Parts: sequence; structure tokens; C-alpha cells
Amino acid sequence: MARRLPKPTLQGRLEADFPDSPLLPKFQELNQNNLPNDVFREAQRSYLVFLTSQFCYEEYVQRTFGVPRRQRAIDKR
Amino acid sequence: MARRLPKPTLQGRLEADFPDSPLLPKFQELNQNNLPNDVFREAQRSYLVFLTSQFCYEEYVQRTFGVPRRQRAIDKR
Amino acid sequence: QQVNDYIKAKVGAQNGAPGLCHGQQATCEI
Amino acid sequence: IVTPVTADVAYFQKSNSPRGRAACVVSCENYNQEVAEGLIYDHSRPDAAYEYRSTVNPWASQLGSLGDIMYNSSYRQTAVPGLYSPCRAFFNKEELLRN
Amino acid sequence: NLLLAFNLQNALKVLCHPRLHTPAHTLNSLNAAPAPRDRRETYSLQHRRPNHMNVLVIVDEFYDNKYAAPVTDIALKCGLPTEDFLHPSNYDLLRLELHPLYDIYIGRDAGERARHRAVHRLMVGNLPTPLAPAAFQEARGQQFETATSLAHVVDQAVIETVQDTAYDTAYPAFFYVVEAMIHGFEEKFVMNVPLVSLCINTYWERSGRLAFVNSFSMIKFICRHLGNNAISKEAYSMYRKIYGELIALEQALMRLAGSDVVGDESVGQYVCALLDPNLLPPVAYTDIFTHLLTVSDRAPQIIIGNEVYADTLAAPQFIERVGNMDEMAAQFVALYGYRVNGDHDHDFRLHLGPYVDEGHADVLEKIFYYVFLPTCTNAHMCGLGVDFQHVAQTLAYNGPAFSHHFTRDEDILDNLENGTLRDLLEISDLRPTVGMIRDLSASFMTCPTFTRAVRVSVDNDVTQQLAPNPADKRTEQTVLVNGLVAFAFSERTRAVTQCLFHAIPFHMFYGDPRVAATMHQDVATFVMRNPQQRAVEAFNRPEQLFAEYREWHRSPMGKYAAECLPSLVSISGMTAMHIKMSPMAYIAQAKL
Amino acid sequence: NHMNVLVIVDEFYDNKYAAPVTDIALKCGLPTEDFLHPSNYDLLRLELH
Amino acid sequence: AYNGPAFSHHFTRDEDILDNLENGTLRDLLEISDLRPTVGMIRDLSASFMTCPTFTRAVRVSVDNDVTQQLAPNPADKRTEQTVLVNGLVAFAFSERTRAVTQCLFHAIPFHMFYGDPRVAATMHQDVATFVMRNPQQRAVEAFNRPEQLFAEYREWHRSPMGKYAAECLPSLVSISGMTAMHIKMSPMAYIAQAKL
Amino acid sequence: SLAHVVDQAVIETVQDTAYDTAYPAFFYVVEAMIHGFEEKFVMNVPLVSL
Amino acid sequence: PALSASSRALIDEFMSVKQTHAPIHYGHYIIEEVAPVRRILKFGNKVVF
Repeated sequence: MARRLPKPTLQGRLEADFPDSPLLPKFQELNQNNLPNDVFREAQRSYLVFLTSQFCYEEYVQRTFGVPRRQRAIDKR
Repeated sequence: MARRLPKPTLQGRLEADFPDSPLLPKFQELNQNNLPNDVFREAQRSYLVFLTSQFCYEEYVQRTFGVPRRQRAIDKR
Repeated sequence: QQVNDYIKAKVGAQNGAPGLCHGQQATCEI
Repeated sequence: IVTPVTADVAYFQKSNSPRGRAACVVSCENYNQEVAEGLIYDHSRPDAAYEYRSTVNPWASQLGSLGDIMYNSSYRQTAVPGLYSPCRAFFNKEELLRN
Repeated sequence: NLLLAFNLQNALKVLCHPRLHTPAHTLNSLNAAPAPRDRRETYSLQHRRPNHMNVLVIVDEFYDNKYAAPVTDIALKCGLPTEDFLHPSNYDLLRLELHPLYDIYIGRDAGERARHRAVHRLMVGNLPTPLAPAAFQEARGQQFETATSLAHVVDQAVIETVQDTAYDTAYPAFFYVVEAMIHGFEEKFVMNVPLVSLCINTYWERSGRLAFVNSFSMIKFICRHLGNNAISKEAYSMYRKIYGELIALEQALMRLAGSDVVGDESVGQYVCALLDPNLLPPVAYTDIFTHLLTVSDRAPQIIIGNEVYADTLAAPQFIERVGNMDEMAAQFVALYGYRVNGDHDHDFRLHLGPYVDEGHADVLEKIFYYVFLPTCTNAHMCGLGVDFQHVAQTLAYNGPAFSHHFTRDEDILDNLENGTLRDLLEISDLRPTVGMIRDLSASFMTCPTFTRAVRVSVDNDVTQQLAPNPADKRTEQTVLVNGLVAFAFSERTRAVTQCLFHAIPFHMFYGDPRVAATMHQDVATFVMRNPQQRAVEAFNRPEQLFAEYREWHRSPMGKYAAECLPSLVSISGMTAMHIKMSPMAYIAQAKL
Repeated sequence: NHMNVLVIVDEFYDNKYAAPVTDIALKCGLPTEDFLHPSNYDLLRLELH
Repeated sequence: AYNGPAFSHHFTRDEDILDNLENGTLRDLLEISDLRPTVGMIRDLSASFMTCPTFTRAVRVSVDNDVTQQLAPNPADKRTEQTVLVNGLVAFAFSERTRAVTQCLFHAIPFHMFYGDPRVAATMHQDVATFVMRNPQQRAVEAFNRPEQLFAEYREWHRSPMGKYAAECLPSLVSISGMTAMHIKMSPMAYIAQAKL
Repeated sequence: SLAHVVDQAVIETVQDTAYDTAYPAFFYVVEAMIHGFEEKFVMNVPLVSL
Repeated sequence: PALSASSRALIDEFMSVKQTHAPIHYGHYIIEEVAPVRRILKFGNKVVF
């Protein structure tokens, strides 16, 4: 008996528009044998959101390390 | 020491990786013979601190000595 | 039990009085 | 007699004993040394002059307090004899008890 | 002819007797009387517990098609002045005020014989206004402050600034979005420091108001870390003084209670309601409940929807500990898949973070949430429920996230496609960088799924547990999990913001007809149908969320807060208005 | 016996379960008219000099 | 000393430190203050380690009282004692992030009535913090409990009433004169001096 | 007949330094490195000034 | 009790006006004589008895 939320207005077919991404190969395995097209698209947009969030967190992780000594040792000479 | 504050977070592999410094030939004298890897590395680290302190003081002493009048008299010729 | 005993200690709850400067004490009610 | 700085002015406005406690021993039953001592020297119970308080200057009221040390009779036993003391009549145990 | 004084303490020999604090004799002499009452009002008598975990359906069904709305008894008693009260043309209200401490009320006639129930009045301020008007408690708080030598850190300028924020209606909903996504974790706050830095800078430079004053968590984090170069300073002094005053109130409240103790515990628990541990703040993000069960000797029965909670041992079986984000580096995919494969309706398990003992006894959260906020804002606030998956979809599915071409540092608005985030950013008049939206979409991994509501039931102190019926030994309270309080919203704002948020009635200080009618269309219809509802006391909330009798803060506290003045004198009033009216509180009041 | 003070502090506050409150820290708590009251006689008993 | 730029000769004295500093206590220690000190200055600071003294300590001084106050039957009472901290420094309340960073370097000592402060000592100790959390009534400065080794309350010059007056009175120009005139000995000498003045 | 040299403003300044939660802890370090020596303080004048 | 006034001003006022004199001023107090022998006070030319 639960209402979810009204919905945000949003642009469609964004991933299929944008040509190049590491997300497309991992994204292709989003099967739909039962769900209708619009429910499938809600699920797809959610899946892209998750993939982008994973990429962004991994980006921050690679941001964490800082600078080691060896790189300044190499370049400063 | 019955208790001591935990070791402050520091980089690793300082002495060997980045530099080759005039301190190293004097630093190489000390040996690990009895001590385990950990305590040997810690004492090594303390001794490197002490050598750095000596070097900084010794350079500051000559920084303090001042400017000669004769070198400024040679400013002409 | 200890809350009751502490209230009893702070309130002054319980004789005779040795000497009475004015006279027969008159009880007061609130 | 020394005295706390928070003594109430109204207490000195009316005739009272300088001890800080009521010392009217005639009121208690006769020949009861325990009851008379409980009236004069106790602070487990408030004085008969003011129920809400126990003593205005406890430095003179209780046994062995400063005023008791100064002006108790036979407690000194070494002061020079021949000098009248106006406070002696108030702090002496035997004299308070003879009434 | 001796001038004798007669203070409170001298008479205390009759005030602390338990004969005074018992309603058994009152209830006997009342029940046996004939002519029962013929008006046994039923509204807000007791809480009703739901099966469905969702609160959105609760609020919808409660305000969907509403009509003539009843108003409680105490909300009527606190409206009359004293002289109009005592006049015998308002008699049915006098007839039910037999005892000063026990607020009594009559049930529904149908189903059984007439019976009356008395619930204890927990604090001084719940005493009705015609028996203790606002000015009396204002002066009493002034007297308390002069007693404890409390020195007000806060200046009136910072309170006027807080209030000018509270009546903004131009408030950026995006600062609210960020405030909602952080939900009180240190690591995510440190992830997004430049975001909130830019945010505070723009909100304090474009206008003379300061944002993020809503959640106590953001205040603590900004004072704790962004005291550095965070913004252009001038604004940091506000947060300095706010936290300083929050601590000074506890300085005073500790000075009120004596150094002496009952047993192992001190006596500070019993004298003021804020200092007591069994009180819970309305907004909870860490594991407070199980800690409360560990500390509470009196049975602290928790209710999550339909499911009860009474044991520390069931801690896994009802509460899902939200892991630290780094420890969850592996467990992200299962969590995300749970949203599509898991039925969040009637889940009956809670996603919460591990508890952190701040080292203050949580007094500061209660003091900010119960005294500072309702005073400085005249209590114009509500609770808010969010659907976090829509927030993620608005943030991550944006254009600049996907395109490997777009740089890390640019004005997103130039490359922004037409989408609701465009309207949000434009109304919030703040231009954010790409890195900040990347970090926000990154914070999605940890965030909970939806906002939840929980009931707490704590037995009173042993000093006031004397009562005829066990139900009256309980005291009920509502706690928000994974949610936030909100100021008044705008109408132009509630075009792109309704896509993400919904209104919640709350605790009396956080229940407001203006705000809830602002957010909900249906509550706006309800208020337009019945304008008398504009008051905070006469507002009707779903019994599934709010019970006017069985709460810590009754209606009169809210009524006073509605007319509360923003001076610090009223802050002292609301501070002192939290004394418990227990014998061991009467002793401490006598000492001072 | 040992001169290492960090161990001293940590040995004092490690698992402390009972906190004793000193005498004079009780008197400075009470105000004057409450101090003279005969409900508090333990402290006043020792105010002789 | 383990900074690297201070240790490495190749780098200049005048240049700022943060530009080549690594993840460690120094990065966060300067990120707390947002201060930009130069390499030469940090080298000269590290140079103080030549004569830098050992651990900070506590030493207890005990003197006899004045001849005007000597009279008492027990010889133990006529003395008063105090504790001096050697090579340490008094300190204000720490923030939480700054204590988490600094717990490598600094530790707390509540050792004197003016300086045994529960809200300052609460940050520097997790154990004392929890100890106060179990007993909030303890947080008053007059009733706070310090270790017997660091001081005993009766055998001390200052007392709990003076610290309590310090806790009550607000900072003001009258309060300085108050605390000044408060440090008057109780002896016939003070009676005569005050009878003059 | 004493005259104070201090305003209430400077007293408020000292009180405000006392209630500084964001007091830079590295300051203590500098003090700890001088630990009350004259010459050693003279060594570090340009950093105490900064 | 015997006549004690903590400043000259209260004693001047008490010599002038017997009834309405202030028994307690802001900071200075006065104790009026309540004794078995009433005594007539003569100050300058004004008399209180």
C-alpha cells in the first residue's frame, strides 16, 4: 500500500547516445525476460547510477595515495 | 618504557630509496647484529633523526656567522 | 528503597524538644 | 568573637545571645544534664529561637569551636586571674548548667 | 516579634511525600462519581501501530480526504487566559483538572463502563498557561540563569541570523540535498568538504544568512573540521558561538544538580529531562537504541512498525549495522542488488551505523534539538522523508558523470542538459563543479534506502512510577531514523523538490501546519478547509505518529514556543522549563 | 616508585568505577542559608575554626 | 626529521613545505592549522633536538609553613606541598580531529586545581573521557578527582574554593582585583597590613 | 590606588583564545621545541612571527 | 543590642528623623538601641529620645 515517489523528469537514452565508456561492457548483461520496457528502463537507469557511483568511489580511492618519495626522486633530478 | 605513545604515522623506505646523501657513509657504520628487524629499523630511524639534527645545527651555525666586510670591499674589483 | 531512604534523609523526616524559647509549637499545613 | 560575613543583620537587631544559639536553659526540665547539653551545645536540632536555622556563627556555638576555646571557663585554667571577661558569662558550661 | 522566613525547603517535609504524587485516590473519587462525562473525547488517546513500514502511505491516508478535525483537551486548556479560564462558562475543562501533576482524560463511552485515565506531567512546562502563563516561566528561567551563574556566549545577533534563516523561503534546496545525503557520517563529510565550503561561502556572501543550520550533525562537523579555512570566517564565528552556547547550557544544567548522588548513579538523571538518558533526540543516525537498552534499567520497549524490541540479544535479528564504507569495499554489489530484489515495505530491519560515544552523554544533541531550535525559529519546522534512489538517479545519471571527455573542474551548468538538477541548481543559485557531483554520486554506496520512523516507550523514574495502571507507567516518544528536519519550503521550489521529498508531522516543536501544508498538497487542502488549524497545538497528526497525551513535550510547550521571543532570556526560559517536578528535583530547587 | 608519569595517569583512570567526592568540595556546593540548615549536619560538624 | 624535504639537501631552504610533503603526521598537522612554513624554518626547528630534553616529569615540593602559622601538634600538618611540571606545558582544550592526530605526540596531566580541568583533560584522554561519561556529576572542576601521585588536595596551597570562584566569576576587570586581593595570607601580619590600608 | 593597563577588549580576546576549539595544535609543538630557553627561542624567531 | 551604624550618613539621618529612617541602606546597616535604660541622644542642637 506504499507510494514510492512522483518521479524526476529526466533525459532518456543517455548511455546509448554516448559512444565510449568502460561502463557499456559491464552494462550489457542487464537481461529482461519478464519486466516490461519502461520498468526495464527504470532498472537500467538505476544500474547505470550504480556503475557510475562505483567508478567515482574507485576514482577517489586512487586519489587517496598522495605522492610517494620515488616519483619526486625520479623527476627532481 | 612501561608505556609510550604509539608511533607517529610516517612514510617507509626513506633512507635508501629517494636520496643518496652525505649522511649515508657515516650512517652505514651501525649494525643490526642482535636486534630483530623491527627494533633495528626503529633505532636506525632514530639515528637518522639525530644525524639530520647535527647537520641542520652545523649549517645554521655558519648561516649565523654574518657577512664579511672584505668580500664587500672587493665588490669594486 | 534507596531512593525512599535518600528522600527521607534530605527532607528531614524522623523525640521531644529540650528547651522551647517561645512556647507550644503550632503545626503548619500546606 | 569572630563571625561569618553572612550573619544576618536582623539577628543582631533583636536581643539575642552572642553564641548564635538560644541559651535559655530554664525552659528544659530540671536537673537533666543531658537535655540541657542537648539544648546548648547540639546542632543536630535547630535552636529554639529560629527553627529554620541552626546557628548564625558556628565558630562560637559548637563544642571546641573558636569561641569555646577563647572564653570557656576552666578550659583555659591558665589565664591571669583578676581580669573580668564579659563573654565568660555566656560560654561557661558549669554556669550555664547551674540555672 | 521575630522576623521568620519561610522558604520552599522548610515546607518540603510535605511536598516530597508520595501521597502527593499518586493519582490512585484522585482516580477513585473520580471513578465512583455519577454522571460520567458525556464528552469522552477519543482523539489522540493512544498510539496506533502500523503493519506497513512505509510512512508515506500513513501521511497520505491520514490527510487524503479529511474533514472537521478534532482538537485535544490540553490544547484547549492552554488557550484560555486565567481569568477566562476560572469563569464558570468554561466548566468542562475545569472539571478535569483535579490534580496539579496528573493530566486526566476520559475515554470513549462505547465498549465499556466510564473510566478515566491519568498520565503524569513530566516537566514544569507542561503545566497549562492559565495556571502558569508564559511570562511566569520566562521570569523563572531568568531566575535560574542568575542562580547558576550561566554566562550567555550567544549574542542576539546570531539568534536574529538563525531566525532570518528560518523565515528564508529562498533557502537553497540543494544545500538540503547535500545535508540529506551525508546523514551524519564522518567519512562522507570529509569526502565532501569543498562542496560544503563553496556552499557556505556563496550562501553567506550573496545574502547575510547562513545555511546548514538545520541538522546538528553538520554544525558539529563544521565546528570540528571546517573551523580551518572553511569559508570567509565571519560565518565561522556564528558556528563557534552556537556550539559554545550549546555547551554552556550543559554547564548550567550540571551546576543545577548537586554533587551528591543516590547510589552508583548521580541525581542529575532525575531533575532535568534533557540530562536524563532515556530521552532520545528526534533525528538519529547512529545506533542509539541498543545503547539505550544497555543503559536503561527501566524497560525501554522499542516498536519498529508492528515488531516489538526488548532485548540486546536480538541486535542482529532486527538491526542491520551499516558498515563503514571502506570495509564495505567488497559488499557494494549485494547491497545495491538488495534494492531491486528486496521488498522494503514491511522490512522490519533497520540499516544503521555503528555507535560513537561522543564523550558528552548526547546532552548536546538533545539541547540543540529541544531548546535552541524551537526558540530561535518559533518552532516552524517539520520532518522530511526522502526516496534516496531518486536522488542517486538525479545525481549520477547527469551528463557530466558519464562523459570521459568532460574535465574534472568546470561549471556544470554550461554542459547541463535539461533535467531536474538544472532547475534545482538554478533555483539554488549556486554553480557547482564536476568533482562535487562526482563525490555526491559516490556517496550513494553507503546511503540507506528510505527514511524510517520508530517508537520508544520508557518507564518513568521510580519517584513518579506510582500509578494505578501499568500503561500509565510508560512514556512514549517518536524517533526519526535516516531523516532530517526542514524549514518552510517555497512554492516555486516545490516544483522540482516534490520529486524527491515529502513532509512529516513530528514532535510538537517539529510539527507545524505552515510547513506541512507547504510541502503536501493534501495538507494544504486540509488547512484551507479548516483555518483554525494554523496553530501548532490544534494541528492534527496521524495517531500512527503522534499522541498528544503520552509524550515528553505536551501542547503547552509548543504553544509557548509559538510566541517565544528570540532573546536569550527566552532561551533561559526554555532551558529551565525542562525540570521534572519530582521530589528530588524539588530538593534541588530548594537549595538554589 | 616508578617515575614514568603517563603510566601513572593511565593507571589511575583505567577502570575507575567509584569516584569519591572530597569534603570541602561539598561545602562550596551549598549556599549559606542551606549550609546553616539542620538537615546538613555532617559538614557543619567540622566547621569549628 | 623524517620529512624528506628537511632531510634532502637537493631542496631549497626558502620554499614552502606543503608542496612536497607526504601522507603522514606532518601533512595533517599542517592541514589542521593551514599554515605554510618554509623548509629552512622546519630544519632550524628540528635543530633544537640537539639539546631537546627528555620526557616531561612531575616533581613534588614540600615546605614548612610560616612561623606565624607553625602552631599545630602534628609535625606533618605544618608543611604544605605542591607539584611542578618539568619540561612540559599547560594547554587548552583540544578538538577531536586534532586529538586523533596528536595522540602520537602529547598526553594529559591534571595536576593542579586551576589546571585540573575536566573538559580539557577529557579530550586528551579517552579513558578519562569515558570515566566522566560514566559519572557526569564529576565534570565540575571542584569535585574532579586527580591521582594521588599528581596531588593530594589538602596538602596544597590553592584549594577547591578558589578554583570554584574561578569557575563562577566571568572574565572582567573587577575579577582580576578580586583574585589579587584573594591571595592574602591569614596571619597577624595580614591583619596589621589591612588595618593600615 | 592601582590602575590597570588592560581593557575589557583584551580580556575578551584572551577568553576567546581560551575557547578556541580550532586552536592550531602545531603551536604547542613550537613551544615544546623552545621549552623555555632564551637562545633556542632566538633560533626560531622567523617562525614564531609567521 | 547597642547603637551601631556602619557609616556616618545613617547616624545623621537617624538623628534628624526618628520614624522613617532607613534601617538598611544599599550596603550600610544600622542597629537601633533596644535596652532596659532608654537614653536621650543629643547631637548639636537636635535631640532624639
